[PDB]
Amino acid sequence: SNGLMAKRLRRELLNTYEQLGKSGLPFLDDIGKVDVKFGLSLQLLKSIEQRGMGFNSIGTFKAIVKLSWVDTILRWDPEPPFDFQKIEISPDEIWTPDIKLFNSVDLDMTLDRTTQAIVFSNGTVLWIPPAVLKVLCVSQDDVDSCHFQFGSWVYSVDEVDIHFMDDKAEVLLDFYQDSLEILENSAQRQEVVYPCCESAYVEMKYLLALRSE
Amino acid sequence: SNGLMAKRLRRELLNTYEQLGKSGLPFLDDIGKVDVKFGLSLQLLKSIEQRGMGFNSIGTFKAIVKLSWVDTILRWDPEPPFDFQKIEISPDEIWTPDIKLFNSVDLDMTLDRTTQAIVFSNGTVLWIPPAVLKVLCVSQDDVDSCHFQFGSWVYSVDEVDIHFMDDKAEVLLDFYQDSLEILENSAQRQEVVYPCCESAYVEMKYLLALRSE
Amino acid sequence: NGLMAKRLRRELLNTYEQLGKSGLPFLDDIGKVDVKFGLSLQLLKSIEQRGMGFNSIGTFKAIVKLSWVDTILRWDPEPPFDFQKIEISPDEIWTPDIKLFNSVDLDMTLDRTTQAIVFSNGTVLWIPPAVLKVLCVSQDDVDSCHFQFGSWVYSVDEVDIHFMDDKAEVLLDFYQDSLEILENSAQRQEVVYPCCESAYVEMKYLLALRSE
Amino acid sequence: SNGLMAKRLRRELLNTYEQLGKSGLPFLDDIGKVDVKFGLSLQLLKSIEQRGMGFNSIGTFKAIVKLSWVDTILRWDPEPPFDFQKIEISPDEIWTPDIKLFNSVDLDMTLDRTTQAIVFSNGTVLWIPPAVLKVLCVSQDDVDSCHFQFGSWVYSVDEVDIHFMDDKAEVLLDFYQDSLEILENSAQRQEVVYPCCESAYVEMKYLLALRSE
Amino acid sequence: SNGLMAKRLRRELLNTYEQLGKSGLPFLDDIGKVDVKFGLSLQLLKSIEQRGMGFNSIGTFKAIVKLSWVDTILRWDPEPPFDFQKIEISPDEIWTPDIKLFNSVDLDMTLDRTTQAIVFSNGTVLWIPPAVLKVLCVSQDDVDSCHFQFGSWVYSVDEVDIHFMDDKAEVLLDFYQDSLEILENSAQRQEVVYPCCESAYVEMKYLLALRSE
Ligand SMILES: *[C@@H]1O[C@H](CO)[C@@H](O[C@@H]2O[C@H](CO)[C@@H](O[C@@H]3O[C@H](CO)[C@@H](O)[C@H](O[C@H]4O[C@H](CO)[C@@H](O)[C@H](O)[C@@H]4O)[C@@H]3O)[C@H](O)[C@H]2NC(C)=O)[C@H](O)[C@H]1NC(C)=O
Ligand SMILES: *[C@@H]1O[C@H](CO)[C@@H](O[C@@H]2O[C@H](CO)[C@@H](O[C@@H]3O[C@H](CO)[C@@H](O)[C@H](O[C@H]4O[C@H](CO)[C@@H](O)[C@H](O)[C@@H]4O)[C@@H]3O)[C@H](O)[C@H]2NC(C)=O)[C@H](O)[C@H]1NC(C)=O
Ligand SMILES: *[C@@H]1O[C@H](CO)[C@@H](O[C@@H]2O[C@H](CO)[C@@H](O[C@@H]3O[C@H](CO)[C@@H](O)[C@H](O[C@H]4O[C@H](CO)[C@@H](O)[C@H](O)[C@@H]4O)[C@@H]3O)[C@H](O)[C@H]2NC(C)=O)[C@H](O)[C@H]1NC(C)=O
Ligand SMILES: *[C@@H]1O[C@H](CO)[C@@H](O[C@@H]2O[C@H](CO)[C@@H](O[C@@H]3O[C@H](CO)[C@@H](O)[C@H](O[C@H]4O[C@H](CO)[C@@H](O)[C@H](O)[C@@H]4O)[C@@H]3O)[C@H](O)[C@H]2NC(C)=O)[C@H](O)[C@H]1NC(C)=O
Ligand SMILES: *[C@@H]1O[C@H](CO)[C@@H](O[C@@H]2O[C@H](CO)[C@@H](O)[C@H](O)[C@H]2NC(C)=O)[C@H](O)[C@H]1NC(C)=O
Ligand SMILES: CN1[C@@H](CC(=O)c2ccccc2)CCC[C@H]1C[C@H](O)c1ccccc1
Ligand SMILES: CN1[C@@H](CC(=O)c2ccccc2)CCC[C@H]1C[C@H](O)c1ccccc1
Ligand SMILES: CN1[C@@H](CC(=O)c2ccccc2)CCC[C@H]1C[C@H](O)c1ccccc1
Ligand SMILES: CN1[C@@H](CC(=O)c2ccccc2)CCC[C@H]1C[C@H](O)c1ccccc1
Ligand SMILES: CN1[C@@H](CC(=O)c2ccccc2)CCC[C@H]1C[C@H](O)c1ccccc1
Repeated sequence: SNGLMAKRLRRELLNTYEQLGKSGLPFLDDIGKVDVKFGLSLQLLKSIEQRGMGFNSIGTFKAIVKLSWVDTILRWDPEPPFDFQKIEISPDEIWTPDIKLFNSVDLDMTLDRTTQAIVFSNGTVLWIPPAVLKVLCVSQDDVDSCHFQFGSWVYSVDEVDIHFMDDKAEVLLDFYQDSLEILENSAQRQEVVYPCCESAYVEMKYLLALRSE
Repeated sequence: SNGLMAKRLRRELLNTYEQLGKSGLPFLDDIGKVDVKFGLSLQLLKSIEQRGMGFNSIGTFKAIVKLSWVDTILRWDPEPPFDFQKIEISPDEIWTPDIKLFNSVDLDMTLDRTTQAIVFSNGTVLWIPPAVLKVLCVSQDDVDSCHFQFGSWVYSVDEVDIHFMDDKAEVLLDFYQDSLEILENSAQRQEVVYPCCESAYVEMKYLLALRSE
Repeated sequence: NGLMAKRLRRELLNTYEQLGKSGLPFLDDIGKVDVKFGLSLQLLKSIEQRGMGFNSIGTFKAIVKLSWVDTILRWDPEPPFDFQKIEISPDEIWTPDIKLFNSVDLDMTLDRTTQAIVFSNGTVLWIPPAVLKVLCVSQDDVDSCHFQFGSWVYSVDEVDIHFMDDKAEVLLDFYQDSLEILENSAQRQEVVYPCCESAYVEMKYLLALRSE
Repeated sequence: SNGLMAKRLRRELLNTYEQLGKSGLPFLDDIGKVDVKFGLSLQLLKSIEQRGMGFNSIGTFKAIVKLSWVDTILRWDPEPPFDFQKIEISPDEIWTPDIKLFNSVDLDMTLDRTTQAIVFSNGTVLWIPPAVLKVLCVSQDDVDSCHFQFGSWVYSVDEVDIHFMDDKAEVLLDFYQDSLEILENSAQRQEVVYPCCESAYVEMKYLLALRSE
Repeated sequence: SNGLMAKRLRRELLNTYEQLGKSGLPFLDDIGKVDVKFGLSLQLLKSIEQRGMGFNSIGTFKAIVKLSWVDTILRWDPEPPFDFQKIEISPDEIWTPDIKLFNSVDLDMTLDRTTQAIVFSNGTVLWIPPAVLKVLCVSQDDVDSCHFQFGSWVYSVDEVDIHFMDDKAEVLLDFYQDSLEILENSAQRQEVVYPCCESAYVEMKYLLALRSE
């Protein structure tokens, strides 16, 4: 259709978020559970720097994080004059899951939020930003072992669920471009109880071990 | 019970802040005293780096800070159509305590202010952001000793009070993930008078000592 | 007239202010944008060995050249709007989401304060300074580095990319360094990614430098 | 007398700044001379790093800067319902002196501009932000000697004057927490003519010498 | 004569820029040529670091850049009640020359854009921001040789012209505070043709050589 109508479609969809704010689960009727599909694709190691004279180190990684979830506020009927299958939207203009790298040595991993998300007419959002992750590794016997723990900061399992995208319970290596040998690569979804709260939080925990250089 | 109603509730609660601004103690009626509950949870040590050739060092820590206080502006009756016991709100849309790390070697500790706070119907706010803390430690005889001093920057004890969350006067280790041995761990609340002002300011002072690597 | 120029800009940008900058730059039928892309190397900031292995982080200063057609920004160049071109800030218009895929950081950085020039026919030419950081191979006194550029979310049906002036190599028009260039080639390829059926256009540059 | 009236007071005072902007000397009526009271309190040294192999070094300091001046735009009569002796305001919502660290090795010192200023009913503003200062020091014979030159960037002495807070011509040690021996500590106010301008500029020049570690 | 009237004048001057935007040469009638006077004042060297094991180095400098030009939009008759001969204005609220350091090893030199410009009633603007400049130098034979190339990014000589301030074709030493011996100091204004464009661009090229430490 018209490129005009595509922009108008975006503005109409975003009007709700502009008027009501981006905070809160993406439901206007019965509040349901958001199931977020999550993938972590490793590209390369930036650095691994021993901490002091001990066996630990700070591992800084370049990755691409993949996230998808359904936002019912962003649905539209794909017929004229809005006969579009999808539209691109800035992630800072919509609700996004507050999934953080809990064990970051910094505040959190950093995502490139200038990267656009794509929303399909059925409300499915797919957002695949580049990411920098910094964690505390153990460096022993020429092996560097690092873990990554992801979960929603404030939403428990009855509010935000998380599952591995495409059921792939592993660091994805589709974009891997480094020379380092991968020695261990596994991941687990677990529901973990925190002191704050009655309901468990979903943790996606990845274990990655690389041969030291 | 509707998601729409939760979003409208938030907008109604935040209208006061939007109209009149976030600045000023969080009271509709006679300005009283905010009682902040404060907790510090150590996750890990990013780095400890000797300053020059002396016995001092810059210690950089990853922690989670727990903050709770009452905002009487954010109160509502949990009855239909606003039958919600709590809601999530961005901390940058409401008043938050100006609690700073006084002895930071930088301007202040940094908190992840993208982290959402939860507000309960009685106005209780609970906000638990990740934090990075950089302080000057003493590194002597296989021990690294660091202190952390927290307090409201501008509000005296008659305006903002602070007490240890759950009355635990210590660094909390519920999220501790590092391999360092903790040799000392204590904290104390004191009211301190400074040259600027007649009224005292509340200081939460934590002392932490770790076995060196 | 100066006033007419500012008003022309405001008229042209009114669409973007009202509808937003997102979405392919078409007002009528949505076609394909064809971005012309150029990379001009100015200098190496640093190349730092990673650990004790044969890789290094290479940090480069370059100038990126981008041109495309935005049909929303067209005007008839007749009085009082008798202007062949105007200057516009890149953050006021759509710009292609071309990223350095293999950056060791989130992305390359471009100086987005640099103004773009838009001609009356809607052609935008924007030539920002850039800093690029990639993982190189440093072995046998040769530092080998690659750069992969492409639209992040738009496939070849939406955003295509071709070398500016058909020159499939790092441009040396602004080269101001002492390092000897041992290899300098580039390729346009359409690559299929896991996410999507339609291929994505990758501009891949190979650069090798004599080590210092 | 209530929290709502305090915010309405703030909104009324700030209306002038919102409608007309923060630029310009802070006078409601005739433009007079601002007299800034200035204090510098050294907390600690973050680092001192030799430059090359010479006698100079980059000294990076954590300090607290104290600033007071009068803003006649922000005056009110403390009579009910605006019976407040003071209110807190963000420094980015009002005029603040453009006092910069002239000899910074970076663009300028950095101040924590999230810290609130306090404005009293007579228009006196007191703002005491933490600060990070980085200057070029001389490091010779076991002594590190550093200087700090502060002054308004664009306002001459007939527009913005500066004097030492409490008339103390020295680096204040009220907040000093470091283990370094202070060997020299002095300050002097002088009026200095720069080539740009007929009228002189007020320079607050502090000299600090510390024993090397 | 009064503080509120000075703000009203600024608001009226800036109205054009707020309504029409800051982009485009500062003319409302016939579009002419802007003549920028440019001065570079070296204060000190932050660092000079050898690149690898070769003969080049990264030189990081603190300077003050002096810029003057005429903005015919910001003119006014200095008569009551706008009897002000100059006003201070934020450089982010008016057109400024897009003069960049072409050979910066970073994206560009950085200027402190919080620093106010002063506009005189005849439209002459004078803006003198602190600056940090990072360039690639040659370090050989105990001499560090560095060059600085400045010019407007998008405007050719027909649109923006540049000349040395006070006719001095050299790095100005009016603010020089460093101990380094300056062995070479010269500068040249040249019209350089670029591949993009028919009209030439004005380059101000400075040559500076220092004795190594
Ligand atoms: C406003 O609403 C909020 C949320 O509903 C509410 O906060 C909650 O209060 C309960 C009960 O006071 C807290 O439960 C406590 O948790 C801690 C740690 O788990 C315990 O130490 C407490 O133990 C009790 O027994 C102690 C000794 O006998 C007593 O000294 C103490 O007072 C306790 O009764 C207790 O289990 C809970 O932590 C919060 N929950 C949250 C999420 O905030 C608050 O009470 C309401 N405020 C008002 C003013 O009504
Ligand atoms: C929108 O309008 C703009 C402005 O008019 C327009 O930009 C112009 O494009 C033309 C044509 O591409 C440019 O003219 C050419 O520049 C190239 C430089 O590489 C020359 O090679 C061309 O010379 C010819 O002869 C060459 C061999 O000797 C041939 O290889 C070539 O095919 C040419 O026939 C020719 O001079 C012109 O420089 C710009 N103008 C400006 C001001 O930048 C743009 O093309 C329009 N956009 C679209 C999509 O049409
Ligand atoms: C505008 O309002 C401000 C804020 O109220 C006001 O500044 C304050 O002035 C008071 C009174 O001068 C100051 O309070 C004094 O501080 C000194 C030093 O600490 C004390 O010595 C004083 O105590 C007494 O003893 C003195 C000597 O014996 C007596 O001379 C005096 O009368 C006292 O009995 C006293 O507490 C206060 O420090 C400042 N506060 C600030 C933040 O500036 C200012 O004066 C007002 N300006 C105008 C023009 O009215
Ligand atoms: C637009 O207005 C601005 C601001 O007023 C104006 O710039 C200023 O011009 C004045 C006066 O022309 C300059 O002041 C002079 O500077 C020089 C060198 O420092 C001195 O020689 C001058 O001293 C006097 O004595 C001279 C004989 O020795 C006389 O010939 C001379 O007239 C003087 O009486 C005098 O101090 C000043 O440098 C600038 N200031 C700035 C910030 O630019 C500008 O000229 C006006 N533009 C136009 C086109 O009218
Ligand atoms: C929402 O719509 C999208 C687009 O149709 C659905 O995703 C595509 O589904 C097809 C058929 O299974 C797959 O081959 C594609 O891989 C999907 N496209 C993309 C871009 O991923 C999506 O499944 C729908 N969501 C729901 C919840 O039904
Ligand atoms: C549990 N959550 C926070 C919860 C909160 O802020 C909160 C909860 C309830 C009310 C107010 C605030 C507290 C701090 C820890 C954090 C953990 C993260 O979920 C998480 C869970 C599982 C894997 C990775 C990350
Ligand atoms: C006391 N406070 C500031 C007070 C102020 O800005 C202020 C006060 C009154 C008026 C105007 C400004 C001045 C600088 C020190 C700071 C200290 C912090 O409170 C604090 C106290 C205890 C532990 C941690 C932090
Ligand atoms: C393929 N693209 C993203 C596509 C996407 O986000 C997306 C697509 C469809 C829906 C939602 C999101 C996924 C992550 C990889 C990225 C790669 C980049 O294009 C690219 C291609 C070629 C050279 C350089 C860069
Ligand atoms: C003098 N001032 C600037 C003045 C200006 O921008 C200016 C003035 C008038 C018109 C246009 C610009 C020029 C550059 C130096 C700077 C110095 C600072 O004041 C200062 C003075 C004393 C101690 C510390 C700092
Ligand atoms: C020439 N200029 C840019 C011109 C442009 O963006 C442009 C021009 C015309 C249309 C669209 C974009 C291209 C990249 C190089 C740059 C150089 C700078 O002028 C300059 C010249 C002399 C000294 C310092 C700086």
